Amino acid sequence: SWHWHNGKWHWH
Amino acid sequence: SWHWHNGKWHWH
Ligand SMILES: [Cu+2]
Ligand SMILES: [Cu+2]
Ligand code: NA
Ligand code: NA
Ligand code: NA
Ligand code: NA
Repeated sequence: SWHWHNGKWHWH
Repeated sequence: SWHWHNGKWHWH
């Protein structure tokens, strides 16, 4: 099924 | 550095 992925701040 | 990941619709 569909899965919403929230936006997020990703530390590189 | 910081990296903004947009939210998205992910098809499983
Ligand atoms: Cu997903
Ligand atoms: Cu990232
Ligand atoms: Na979802
Ligand atoms: Na995921
Ligand atoms: Na960015
Ligand atoms: Na990524």
